[PDB]
Amino acid sequence: CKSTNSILDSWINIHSQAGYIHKLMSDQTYLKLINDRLHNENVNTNDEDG
Amino acid sequence: GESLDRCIDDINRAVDSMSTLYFKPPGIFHNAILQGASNKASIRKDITR
Amino acid sequence: NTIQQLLLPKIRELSDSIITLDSNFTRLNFIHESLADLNESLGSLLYGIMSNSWCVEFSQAPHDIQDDLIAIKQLKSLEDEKNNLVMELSN
Repeated sequence: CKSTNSILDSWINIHSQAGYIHKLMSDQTYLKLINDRLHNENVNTNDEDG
Repeated sequence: GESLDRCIDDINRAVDSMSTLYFKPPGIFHNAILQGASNKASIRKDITR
Repeated sequence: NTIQQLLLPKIRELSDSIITLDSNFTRLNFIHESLADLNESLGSLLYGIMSNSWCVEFSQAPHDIQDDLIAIKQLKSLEDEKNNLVMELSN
């Protein structure tokens, strides 16, 4: 029973992280920001502060 | 009386059946997961294994 | 005679309780086997998932996800503020 519980808490952790990052991927603004961040790093990787 | 003998026989049968029970040991994957999540050094040891 | 009779009921209820306990333990053994099978299936799935995780790279995994989400909701709120402010101005 204890081992089953441990497996289930591992599943719980996985699904919690899945939900958080799904919330992240839900917002279009953050994805746009990381997209032009990728393009900026393509043109200039130095300006991380930008 | 014979009721005492019957009760004793039933109890003996119940005990004999109770002894013969076998509970399944953990399988192959439970070991991997549990020993890879058991202790901080155990996670590293299981990853190496 | 009557005194062994005085005893015999007690051994009788003891026998009944022992038989019930035996049956309960057999049912518990069935439940135990079911739990073992479920553990094995779920553990196999988790092991496959973790083996693939130790084998693949995702290039955009965040690191301060809590900070990211609080920043996202803060920006969302500031956007509702901007929208109210602009539609009042236009009105």
